[PDB]
Amino acid sequence: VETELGATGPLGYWDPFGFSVRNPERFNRYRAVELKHGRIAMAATTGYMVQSFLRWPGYLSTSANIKFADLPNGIAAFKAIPPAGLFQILLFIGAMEAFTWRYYEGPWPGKVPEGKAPGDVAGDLWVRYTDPEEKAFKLNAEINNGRAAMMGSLGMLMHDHILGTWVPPGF
Amino acid sequence: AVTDLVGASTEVSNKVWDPLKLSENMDESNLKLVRAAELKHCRVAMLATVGWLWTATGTHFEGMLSTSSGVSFADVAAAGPLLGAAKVPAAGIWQMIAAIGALEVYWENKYPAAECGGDFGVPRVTQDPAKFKEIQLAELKNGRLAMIGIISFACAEAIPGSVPFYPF
Amino acid sequence: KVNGMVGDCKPLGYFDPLGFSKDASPETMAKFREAELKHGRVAMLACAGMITADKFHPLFGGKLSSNPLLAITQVPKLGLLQILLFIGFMEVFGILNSRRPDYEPGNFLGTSQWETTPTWDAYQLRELNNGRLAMFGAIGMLTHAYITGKGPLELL
Amino acid sequence: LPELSKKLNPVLGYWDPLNLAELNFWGAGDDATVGFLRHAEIKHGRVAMAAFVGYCVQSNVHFPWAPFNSIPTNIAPAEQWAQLPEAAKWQIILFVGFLEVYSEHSFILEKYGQKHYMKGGKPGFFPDFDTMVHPVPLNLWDPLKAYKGASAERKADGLLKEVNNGRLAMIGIMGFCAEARVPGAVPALSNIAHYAGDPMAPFAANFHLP
Amino acid sequence: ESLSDLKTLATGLNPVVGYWDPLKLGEAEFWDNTNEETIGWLRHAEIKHGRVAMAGFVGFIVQANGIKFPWAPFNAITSTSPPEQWDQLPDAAKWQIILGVGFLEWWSEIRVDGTPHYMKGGKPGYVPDFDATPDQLPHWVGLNLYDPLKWSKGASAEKKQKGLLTELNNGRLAMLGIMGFVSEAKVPGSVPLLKGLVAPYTGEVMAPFATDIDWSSW
Ligand code: CLA
Ligand code: CLA
Ligand code: CLA
Ligand SMILES: CCCCCC(=O)OC\C(C=C=C1C(C)(C)C[C@H](OC(C)=O)C[C@@]1(C)O)=C/C=C/C(C)=C/C=C/C=C(C)/C=C/C=C(\C)C(=O)C[C@@]12O[C@]1(C)C[C@@H](O)CC2(C)C
Ligand SMILES: CCCCCC(=O)OC\C(C=C=C1C(C)(C)C[C@H](OC(C)=O)C[C@@]1(C)O)=C/C=C/C(C)=C/C=C/C=C(C)/C=C/C=C(\C)C(=O)C[C@@]12O[C@]1(C)C[C@@H](O)CC2(C)C
Ligand SMILES: CC(=O)O[C@H]1CC(C)(C)C(=C=C/C(C)=C/C=C/C(C)=C/C=C/C=C(C)/C=C/C=C(\C)C(=O)C[C@@]23O[C@]2(C)C[C@@H](O)CC3(C)C)[C@](C)(O)C1
Ligand code: KC2
Ligand code: KC2
Repeated sequence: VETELGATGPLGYWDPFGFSVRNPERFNRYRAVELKHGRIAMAATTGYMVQSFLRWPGYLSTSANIKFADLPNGIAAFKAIPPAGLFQILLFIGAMEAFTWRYYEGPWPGKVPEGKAPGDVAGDLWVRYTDPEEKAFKLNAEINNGRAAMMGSLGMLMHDHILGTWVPPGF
Repeated sequence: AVTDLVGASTEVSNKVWDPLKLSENMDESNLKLVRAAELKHCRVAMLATVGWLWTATGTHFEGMLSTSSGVSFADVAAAGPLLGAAKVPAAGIWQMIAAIGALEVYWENKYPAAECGGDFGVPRVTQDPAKFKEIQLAELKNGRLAMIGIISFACAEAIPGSVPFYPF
Repeated sequence: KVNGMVGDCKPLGYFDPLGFSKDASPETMAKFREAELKHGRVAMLACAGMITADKFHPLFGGKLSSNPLLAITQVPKLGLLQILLFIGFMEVFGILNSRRPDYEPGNFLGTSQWETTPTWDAYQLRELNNGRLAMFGAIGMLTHAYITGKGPLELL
Repeated sequence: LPELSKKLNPVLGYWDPLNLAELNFWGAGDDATVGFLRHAEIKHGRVAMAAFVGYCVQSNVHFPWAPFNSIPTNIAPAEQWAQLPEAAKWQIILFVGFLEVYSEHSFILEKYGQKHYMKGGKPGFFPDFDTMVHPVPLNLWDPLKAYKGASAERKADGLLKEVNNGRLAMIGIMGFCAEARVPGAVPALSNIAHYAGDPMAPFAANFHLP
Repeated sequence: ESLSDLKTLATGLNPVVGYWDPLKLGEAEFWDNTNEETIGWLRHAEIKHGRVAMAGFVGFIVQANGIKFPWAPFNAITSTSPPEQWDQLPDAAKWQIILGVGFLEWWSEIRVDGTPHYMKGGKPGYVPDFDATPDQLPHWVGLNLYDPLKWSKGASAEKKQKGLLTELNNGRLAMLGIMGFVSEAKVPGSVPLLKGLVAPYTGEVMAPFATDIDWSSW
């Protein structure tokens, strides 16, 4: 599994604990888990940075008298969302993952959907890169940006739970 | 060769709409050129409609657009979508035009409009050319509606009473 | 270069929609090229003239900057007649060039006798593109001077 | 519906003033147009037959338990709905909402051999309930497993009798419900009920839609 | 086709009249086309005017009788002279009426199911079927504009042409009637037997929204 995607940077194939050398047949599940984590992390990092200088106009509920511009930046912004809005967000995520972008087949654990690639959701109406060098570069860029976004989103979460902002002190 | 294109719309019964016969005697390397001009107008009009809606709803950025001479993003947004176009400093307009022109020069030297009829080689969301022709027709119809809409917005903001169903 | 004529720039190629040059005699092409080149030269002169006369007008003193007012506030009738006489002399020479049996259209230098390279075509294209730009600029400058009453280096 | 309404009624039968049998109904088809109408024929019958019988018990006696009790009985039961708590109104609708969602599941309907009604299945056929995430003792139709041993002649007679008693009760309850507000509507009754609030407004006594 | 124009009219009022046009709009060419295209256009124009006139006459009778939609925005205006009811309508209501009519006739011009246009050989005054081509409309709507409940559907062609002649005659009479009512609203004394009815009215009937130009100087 040393020649697969993600083993491109200065470290080559970097598996210290050896998850995929102990179980080489478990690489596809780990790749799907990493790809979902990376995509959620890119969305989270972009939301963290963009909510600081961009805010929607108008109200959020028009019943709890809560504005888009009144939610501060972060965890407290998710606090001030009304319970119906939280229910709708969870319904959107559940419908988005259980049926539309389905990362897992199988009864309980979820292997990989058929003979597709790990993280090969959406389908049909999605850009399919030909020219395998370009496809390999695009996929490796996706994976590496996902990993960097995981670390960044974790750091901003660590900052937000001990401050009022995700910006570290001194910045 | 104008009968091929993509632009045959079912709203005019799936035939070419040229009442003035502007494409009767135009030849290739000009038909592709006018298609590229139409496509660029489509894309700029869609982006313009979205930006106009964002400014009219009020959204704007947070900060100071040019700290030397005042002018915040709230100051630009509060003047309106049309009257808040001269509130931007001239250096910002020239920098925006310079970046857009650099992109224009790069894409024109890479994909000439006379040879490539509006195709700059952006990925592509589908194979199966029938579906791709349907998506091309959707892009053309959306861009034409946006072409009408942005000029409608500019007319309704400048001349009141025109465009009766204009929000804001 | 198509049909023996320079032009055909990068941003848009052989620019003939509406079919003005489809199935047309070379005499019509010579007339069209003469019209385009003479328009371009007159418009380059016009644009440079309004730009210079907005801020640098020492020939008569205080002489305004709104370009339609410039031709009427002074420039006595003898001066306008002398300008018209000069232009008529050059147009008579243009007609005499057009009657010659070596008539490259916008050519008073008669460059068919000398050897030419593609650099000559490039310089001809430079003249043509600058001419077209000054065509649009001169129409715009006159329109601004009518609408507002200020010159090109004014209004800013 | 087909021309077999002669079995349900001679003299009349496929009366059909507004044609409604070929309007193509979301582009589905003519058979699917028939299948949707026949289900809404008897689903409206089953509600109205239970509601009219439901009326004749509510107006005299109430269940002695607690929550839907001790409210006045000498009033319109349409008004007695408005006296219910908000949680009672939501739970009543959502309980029916489960029954609607459960009965329309085509994978449940194909367990017993039938199909969704306008894809070719029978118009009215509630599932025998034995596929839920957790088991229950009693199902909905024939709970005691009593009358499913009857022959098809009693089912065919019962299905036609369900329709004919359905049409009779839809006139029965709605004409009765039109007597509560706008009094004097039915000059045969004209001696029951009051209250001018909308019966077609379950939450009017609690909140407002805007 | 200046011959079928006479065959239509031999059944119009017997041979008592026939091809009657004093200024002869037939045998014309119009906007760079053939006589057949002009004939089809004129027939469609007559049919559309007749349909609009019968609908307007019925609407005038209903509105001046007093029958009015209770609902909400139509309860606000309290007049009688149908024209004044249109004048005191909101601008958005009039614009939505105009644009809905415009959409309906935009669909009427579109021929994606029936092969000929009404100028290229199709039947004049033929609104195309909505559900005939279900993949070439923006979103599905049932209840087609002509015959929403398919009441005619299967009928004899003789009944169809008889209904077309009846529609044409009734349309012409309704054109005369609604112009009589409008001229009653504008010119008193005109159109006898109707003087005791209708209200005096000003504001250039053949103009929506704003007013105050009129044919005051006749
Ligand atoms: C930038 C504007 C622009 C341009 C360059 C084109 C170009 C084209 N269109 Mg097109 N179109 C546009 C806008 C434009 N369109 C808009 C806004 C609509 C919606 C109404 C359409 C709807 C449309 C249809 C339905 C069809 C085309 C088709 C075509 C192609 C062939 C027709 C042709 O050569 O004549 C156009 C060439 C021009 C040079 C036009 C330039 C614009 C003129 C000179 C100015 C008009 C001013 C205007 C009347 C003022 C009011 C407009 C506005 C303010 C409301 C061609 C590539 C046909 C096609 O591709 O079929 C294969 C076809 O069937 N177009
Ligand atoms: C440095 C800046 C720069 C440069 C070099 C280019 C270069 C180009 N653009 Mg472009 N563009 C830019 C900025 C730039 N753009 C910006 C900021 C916008 C707005 C978002 C656009 C919007 C735009 C569109 C919509 C189109 C181009 C097109 C083109 C190509 C041909 C241009 C042409 O023939 O001249 C321009 C020639 C003219 C005759 C001018 C048009 C005159 C129209 C009729 C009136 C419009 C008003 C006028 C432009 C504004 C002047 C001020 C006004 C008060 C009078 C070329 C590749 C065209 C193209 O690729 O088609 C093949 C095309 O369709 N551009
Ligand atoms: C009236 C001035 C004029 C004249 C006579 C010509 C003549 C010519 N040009 Mg040319 N051109 C002009 C202005 C002119 N151009 C301008 C201003 C530009 C810049 C946009 C160009 C850009 C240009 C290119 C890029 C190319 C040509 C080419 C040609 C040649 C072949 C095309 C043809 O048959 O055109 C005949 C032209 C006419 C008969 C003139 C028509 C005048 C109409 C009636 C004007 C209508 C109004 C107009 C659309 C907008 C003006 C109003 C505006 C200010 C608001 C021909 C010699 C081609 C060439 O050299 O091939 C080798 C070529 O590739 N031209
Ligand atoms: C229609 C919905 C489409 C959704 C998908 C989408 O939109 O994707 C768009 C997309 C590409 C794409 C496309 C496809 C996806 C291929 C297909 C699409 O076409 C379709 C529909 O098929 C279009 C196309 C071509 O565009 C790519 C999006 C990529 C995205 C959004 C990538 C975020 C990285 C963030 C990082 C690396 C953060 C690092 C954070 C780091 C490194 C930190 O440490 C943070 C830091 O804070 C810390 C902790 C402390 C601070 O002091 C300092 C900083 C601030 C540094
Ligand atoms: C019957 C209902 C009619 C409703 C009206 C209507 O229709 O409004 C129309 C209207 C305005 C209007 C009106 C009138 C038309 C004038 C009519 C009314 O006047 C009266 C009285 O009648 C008033 C008004 C205001 O209503 C305006 C319409 C505006 C419109 C139609 C705007 C489209 C944006 C598309 C975008 C931005 C696409 C982005 C797409 C993007 C950015 C991408 O694909 C990115 C991409 O990475 C992807 C994801 C994959 C990559 O591989 C490829 C790339 C890189 C490209
Ligand atoms: C003062 C007074 O009067 O006291 C009155 C008050 C009041 C309330 C009037 C009374 C009552 C009771 C009444 C009248 C109860 C009536 C209830 C009723 C009649 C409720 C209809 C629901 C209709 C629905 C859900 C339609 C869906 C329709 C849909 C979803 C569609 O249109 C879809 C569509 O697919 C079709 C079907 C055809 C397709 O080709 C095309 C399209 C996509 C368009 C009383 C008791 O008499 C007393
Ligand atoms: C409150 C609700 C309600 C009322 C008031 C009501 C009244 C009558 C009357 C009296 C007029 C008759 C005569 C009658 C007759 C039949 N009913 Mg009713 N019925 C109600 C509800 C249901 C449900 C939910 C189902 C059902 C059925 C059948 C079958 C066929 C069974 C069989 O063929 O297996 C027959 C013959 C089942 C079904 O049709 O499935 C095929 C089914 O699931 N019924 N039903
Ligand atoms: C304001 C609306 C309006 C009115 C008041 C009105 C009155 C009458 C009268 C009574 C005076 C008759 C007797 C009559 C008869 C027919 N009408 Mg009219 N009609 C109106 C609207 C339409 C539309 C929209 C269409 C239409 C048609 C037909 C056809 C052809 C059927 C066929 O050929 O199958 C026949 C026979 C269709 C059409 O002409 O198709 C070629 C069609 O599209 N009608 N119509």
